[PDB]
Amino acid sequence: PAYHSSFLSLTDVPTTGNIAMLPLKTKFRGPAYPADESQMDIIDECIGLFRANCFFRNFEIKGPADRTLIYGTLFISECLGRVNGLNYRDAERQLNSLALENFSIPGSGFPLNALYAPPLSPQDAEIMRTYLTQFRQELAYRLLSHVYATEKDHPSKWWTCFSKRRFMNKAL
Amino acid sequence: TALVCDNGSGLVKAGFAGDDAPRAVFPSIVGRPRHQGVMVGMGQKDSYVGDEAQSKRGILTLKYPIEHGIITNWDDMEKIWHHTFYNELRVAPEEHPTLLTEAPLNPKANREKMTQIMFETFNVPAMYVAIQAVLSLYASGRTTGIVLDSGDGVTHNVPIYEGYALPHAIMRLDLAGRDLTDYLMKILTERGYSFVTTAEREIVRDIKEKLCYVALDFENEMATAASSSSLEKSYELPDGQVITIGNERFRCPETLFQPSFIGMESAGIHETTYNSIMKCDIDIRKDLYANNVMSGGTTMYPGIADRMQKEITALAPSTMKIKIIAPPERKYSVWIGGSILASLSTFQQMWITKQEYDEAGPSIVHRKCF
Amino acid sequence: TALVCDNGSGLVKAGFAGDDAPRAVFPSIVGRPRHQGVMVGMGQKDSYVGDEAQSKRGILTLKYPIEHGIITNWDDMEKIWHHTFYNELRVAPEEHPTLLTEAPLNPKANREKMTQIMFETFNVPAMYVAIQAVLSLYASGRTTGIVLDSGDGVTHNVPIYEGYALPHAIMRLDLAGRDLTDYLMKILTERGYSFVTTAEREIVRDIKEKLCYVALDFENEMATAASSSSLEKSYELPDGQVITIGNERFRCPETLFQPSFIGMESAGIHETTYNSIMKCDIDIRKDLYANNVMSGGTTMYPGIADRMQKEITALAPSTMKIKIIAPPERKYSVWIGGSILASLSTFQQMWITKQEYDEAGPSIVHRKCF
Amino acid sequence: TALVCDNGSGLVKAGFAGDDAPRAVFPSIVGRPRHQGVMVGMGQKDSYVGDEAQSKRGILTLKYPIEHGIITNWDDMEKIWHHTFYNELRVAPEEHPTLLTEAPLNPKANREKMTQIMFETFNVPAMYVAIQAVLSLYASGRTTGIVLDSGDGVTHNVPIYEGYALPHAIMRLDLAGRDLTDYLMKILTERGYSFVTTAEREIVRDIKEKLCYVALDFENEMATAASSSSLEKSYELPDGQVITIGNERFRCPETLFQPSFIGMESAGIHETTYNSIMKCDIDIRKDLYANNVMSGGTTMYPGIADRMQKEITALAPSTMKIKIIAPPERKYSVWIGGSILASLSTFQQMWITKQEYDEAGPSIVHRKCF
Ligand SMILES: Nc1ncnc2c1ncn2[C@@H]1O[C@H](COP(=O)(O)OP(=O)(O)O)[C@@H](O)[C@H]1O
Ligand SMILES: Nc1ncnc2c1ncn2[C@@H]1O[C@H](COP(=O)(O)OP(=O)(O)O)[C@@H](O)[C@H]1O
Ligand SMILES: Nc1ncnc2c1ncn2[C@@H]1O[C@H](COP(=O)(O)OP(=O)(O)O)[C@@H](O)[C@H]1O
Ligand SMILES: [Mg+2]
Ligand SMILES: [Mg+2]
Ligand SMILES: [Mg+2]
Repeated sequence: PAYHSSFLSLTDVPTTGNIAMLPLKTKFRGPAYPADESQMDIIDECIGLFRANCFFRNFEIKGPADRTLIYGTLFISECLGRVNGLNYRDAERQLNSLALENFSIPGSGFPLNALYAPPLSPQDAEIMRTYLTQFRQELAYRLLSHVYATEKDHPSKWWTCFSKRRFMNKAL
Repeated sequence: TALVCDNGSGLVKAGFAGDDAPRAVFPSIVGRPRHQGVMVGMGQKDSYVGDEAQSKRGILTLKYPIEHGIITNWDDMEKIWHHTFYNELRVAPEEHPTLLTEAPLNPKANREKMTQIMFETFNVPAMYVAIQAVLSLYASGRTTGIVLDSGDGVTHNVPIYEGYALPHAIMRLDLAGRDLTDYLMKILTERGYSFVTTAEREIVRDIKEKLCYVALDFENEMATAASSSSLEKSYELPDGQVITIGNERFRCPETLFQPSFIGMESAGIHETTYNSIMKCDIDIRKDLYANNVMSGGTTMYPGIADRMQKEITALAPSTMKIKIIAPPERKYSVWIGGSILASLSTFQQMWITKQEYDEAGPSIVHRKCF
Repeated sequence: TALVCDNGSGLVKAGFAGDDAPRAVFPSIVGRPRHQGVMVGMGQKDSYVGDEAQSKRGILTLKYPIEHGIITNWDDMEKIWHHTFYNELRVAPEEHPTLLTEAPLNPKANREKMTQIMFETFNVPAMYVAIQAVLSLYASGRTTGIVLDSGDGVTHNVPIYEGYALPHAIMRLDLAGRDLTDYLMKILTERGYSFVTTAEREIVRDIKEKLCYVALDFENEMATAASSSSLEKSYELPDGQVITIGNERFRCPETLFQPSFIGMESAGIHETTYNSIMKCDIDIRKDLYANNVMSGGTTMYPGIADRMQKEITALAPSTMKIKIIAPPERKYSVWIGGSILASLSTFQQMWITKQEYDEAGPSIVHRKCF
Repeated sequence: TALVCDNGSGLVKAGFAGDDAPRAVFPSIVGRPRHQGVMVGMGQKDSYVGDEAQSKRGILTLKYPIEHGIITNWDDMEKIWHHTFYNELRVAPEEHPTLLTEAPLNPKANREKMTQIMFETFNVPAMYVAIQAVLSLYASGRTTGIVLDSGDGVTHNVPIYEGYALPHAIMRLDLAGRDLTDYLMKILTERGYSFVTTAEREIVRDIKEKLCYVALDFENEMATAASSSSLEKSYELPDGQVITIGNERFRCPETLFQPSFIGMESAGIHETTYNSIMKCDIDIRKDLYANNVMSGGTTMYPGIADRMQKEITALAPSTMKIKIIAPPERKYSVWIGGSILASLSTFQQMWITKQEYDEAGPSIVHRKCF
């Protein structure tokens, strides 16, 4: 079967709607708790699993950690749509602009509004947005270290080929 | 926190990003004493700025370090910027990324010297220079329109449509509040009054700020002033004597519609706004006539938006609806726009950083800002 | 059901097999911004398609990826096909067979890249490429006739007798509505009005679509307009200024009957139709004359069916009834007849399938779509 | 003898037939005083013309009555023709037939009013209106060529082969000497030099005619000028103060190759020439590429012919010679061609006589001239 988040084995994790606000290694501002710099976190997992997971056409969600891994998986498919033909520097500015621009959260054009819960209060919506903006800025910045690993002025074709591999036939 | 400084020709307006109005608003002025000062030991100093220089205007000589939107004295400009950070905002500039304002069609060296002073002398984290017209459109909360800004030193038109400026249709007129102060100071001589000192310039500016208005039909205001006293109004000088002002009260602002009053050949603000719309592409003109955004203190006269609507209705074809958008916050709509722009989440990757000014030098501002 | 996509030179016309009319109809245009994008955010895009390009056009360079019925830009044609499926029809193309169309006597590579992009980009389950004039004959309720189809980029004549096409008698003429729009720009310049940009070319296309018509006798109409105000009438631009035109209303369409007005050395659409009938075998000509079928937007002029009948009656022998079939829905007859064909049960065996493309490559189209 | 009068958008060029160069060459300007004129006996007059307006330019406002090759002010144009005949040539129009000039793709009301004024106001015996670029090919000593003509108001391409013009392949661009002057006034502001009056437009035109040149490799000249060097050069204004300019010398005419510098959506003069050749019949293209003819003063920048030859060589296929003809007299080649055409012993049937103007009215000119 497909690969699920190792962070589904975590417990008492902070949550919004039914996203898990998992420990995150990042330098962007936002609510996410600093992870250990020495260990894999959900973004090292999400990019490491993405290019296997985007081929499967069946996925059963174990909890809020997988709902977070899925939102990341769908956003990596958006990034690999945005990145094509760019220099590494143009790609960093384009994919940060993509990460920052106004997006639908669950409970609002959201593609998976049946599998994700609406925000639990008018204040839960703001913590869900301020988490998802920080997460997807880090997710964009981290992906670029892989697609521009060997060369710096053109995205690796070994990553651009997943740009049409629409995970579970869903997209943001 | 980011700083926003609207670096005006007649007033400095300054504050933080996300504040709804400037924290500081003061004369863009530096001055030196013109008298012996023989009673030494009462805290005298060699030069003064802003409200202090304005309050002592009789014993001072007053200079503006900006002329027509161009910094003409860079030592006096850094003395004003030091005073914005340390006296008015009361912050360290090396902790605050700073947004700056400029007119379009300025000397390239003005923007470069404004850049190197910020990094070399105020040690700023990051900086940006915005063309002050698009800030007036951010304060107006719209994607489309022709901005008319008329400040102290310059008047300019900028067409924007759906977020895109038309830089060929942009045009500037080197006539605004300073030139109207010079012309009022001239025509009050026709009634036998005299104003020549740099203090008396500020007394005539302080008159212009409150007595003057724009005629809706200039020849009718002239003919009614030639047959009644009802258009005359009166003012008291700081010396205590009283003056009366008549057709001079609208003949001053009429210079914006007839620049030949000061010997200029150039088109009036209605004619230049229309010619800037006509220089734009045929499909956008409809939405420019629907969005003439007024900005800056020379747009604050009573009746000017009604006159501008009358005049642009005469120049445009009769089938279509023209409106002038002239908010109460006209004086600050540039700074308010800078407050909005500096607060946008997508703007935070557009700041020109010290850590890229380092290898590129002062020419970084032309490649990074606009 | 199956999609029918009549991706013509000027309009994309799209919908579902068995529907009464196309439910997606939009300009075959990609637009890209030609100006300084100064405001950050603002909902801006790298390019715009169809009605979004047509409504933003004052800031866009507009270009059609298809000219003379041939795809000149495949990257923008994929952008248009994406807009048909995902934005305009709101379908998964991997769920639906697609009937595509093209004009006869096209390059072989056009059919190949069109089948390749449908199977490899849009992942379609099945597709077919029909000749546009053969589709237009199903929309007539006929199985014999000669179809004169004229779109934006190409005019063609296809004679069919009892379901057999006569491919030696097929005529193509690379003159249709875009050449008439370019000629209307060239002659509007003589009355005082210059239209120059790709955006202004859409204004003069809209003038052509509601002011222009075909004269029954050109030299009498030309003399009637030269001697009276009665043929003259007016149009209002987006800018609210008014255009008046006279003989330009029938001089533009007369280029279909007199191609030398645009410098072409070819027979007009009437004589090209007669030359196609005269290339057919002698027994079939009587039934072709009684069944001249008009199609495409360039046949929508007032008076063109009356003119076409007058002109063919002078070429044919007087001993027989010439009949021109010009339905009011002939604006869409290629699409209408594609929706008939795509709903027939034998046609369900005629599709190129995914499995069959994967085994054979894009050359499969040349040995299955005729 | 016959008069020849090239009605340029920027200069009148006039003389008799068969003379080697124009007798009269002066600005196509009317000037009017813009000041009170208090001094009695100063010799002031209601309006000024040509070099009399140019030598008074400090006290006048200067109007060109031709915009883009179209007369926009007929009262000031007949004042220019009156000055031409009675002051500059010093002859009676009643005794001399007149050859006049007009750009192609031009409002036919211009040609009608122009012929009406010669028969009604000057009572000229006979006249003609030649196409501007067809005269330049007579001066070139040729009967095959594509003529790139660029004056003060209009740039156009006329392809002609064996004495036949291809009017469908004629192309017109409303970008020439004034558009480049106005762009030079725009970019001179980047140094802080301000030019805004109509007299200052003449000073910037007088700079353009000797400081500007065409870069062969524009982006390499932009890189070369960044290292300050002999690329930057000086000019002295009428007031005795001096200006220095660098890349402004070649950004100036680069607008001919990049019309997007002034916000136009059009091909440069190289792509416009190539599009006109590619619109001609396939057999004549080789002889047009070998006979590419330059005329009008806006073709007189140093390096323009060398850059045009480089650009057309990159657009066209490499197998055949591409030759550009740029005579040292190309400033006057239209008037020279008129001096030939009015002199040719086989042209005298082609003049419009007063006797047939009195039968038909001014619409006679459309039957004789094209
Ligand atoms: N109410 C007013 N009526 C007339 N002139 C005004 C008014 N308010 C301000 N001004 C004038 O406009 C200028 C100040 O406006 P401002 O927009 O701040 O100019 P700037 O930004 O260029 O310094 C000064 O010349 C001032 O005298
Ligand atoms: N009422 C009309 N009168 C004249 N021309 C028309 C009319 N309606 C459409 N056209 C022209 O027909 C062309 C579009 O026709 P269409 O059949 O859709 O062409 P295509 O299939 O090749 O894209 C355009 O040139 C358009 O201006
Ligand atoms: N030496 C020159 N170098 C560059 N440009 C020139 C020169 N002499 C004249 N011009 C150009 O020619 C224009 C003058 O008009 P002209 O060539 O006579 O055209 P027209 O016939 O339309 O009046 C000038 O404004 C300038 O653009
Ligand atoms: Mg200001
Ligand atoms: Mg078509
Ligand atoms: Mg000329």
